[PDB]
Amino acid sequence: LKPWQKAFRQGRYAAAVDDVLNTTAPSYDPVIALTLLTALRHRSALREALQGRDELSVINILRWAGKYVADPRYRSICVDVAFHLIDLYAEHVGGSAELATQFQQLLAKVNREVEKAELAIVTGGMVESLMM
Amino acid sequence: LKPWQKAFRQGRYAAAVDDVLNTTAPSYDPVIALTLLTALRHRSALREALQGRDELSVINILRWAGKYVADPRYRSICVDVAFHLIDLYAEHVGGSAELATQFQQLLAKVNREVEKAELAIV
Repeated sequence: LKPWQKAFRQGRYAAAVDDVLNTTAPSYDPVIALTLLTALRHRSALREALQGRDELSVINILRWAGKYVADPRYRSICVDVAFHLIDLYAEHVGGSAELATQFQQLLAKVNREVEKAELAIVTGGMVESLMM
Repeated sequence: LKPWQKAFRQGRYAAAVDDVLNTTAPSYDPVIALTLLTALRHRSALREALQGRDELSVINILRWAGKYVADPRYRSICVDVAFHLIDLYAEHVGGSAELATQFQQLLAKVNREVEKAELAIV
């Protein structure tokens, strides 16, 4: 059995999430992670699942979001997860510089998705002027 | 039982969208639009419902999304719609200033949301 399956059969639901989101596990399947995170959103429980975690769980989740945010299939949930973690733990970045960095790294990545989207638009205007 | 629901179950995804995003209708309901749009996303049908549209329809959907994106109930969907629309249409915005303008304005809000989160960390 994969660690996440055991975790779910026992009541260790917080651990379960850490298990599917563990990308360096041999049995890791990114699609499974996306599945669970999108399943929780569909069930209106994404926030609840994400709250009341210790610093290590949260950093790992931030990092997962950051790994996939630039992938058009994962981007929606990564963006959601980012915003959910902000509203939940932005008050606890005090007793940690390790947590405040991962937040920045993720937000920098999100801001880049927006900046890359801006270029896709404004370039057309640039090519327009150039061809005339 | 409603036309947008029938269009949906019948796979006329784009027609359902055109229904729920018609704000001039007595029964226009942002919550219904949200229900539909998320429903498409769950069926992996959102891109399909947004694709193959004329310029004016794209400008109108972008505009619709700008109106709810800051609301946490709608943000996730609205941001997706932005990205979906960018991927599908950004290449054609040459010589279409109105559309480029509309894209920029929606992005500006998506930007604003990211900024607010940055501000929450600091």
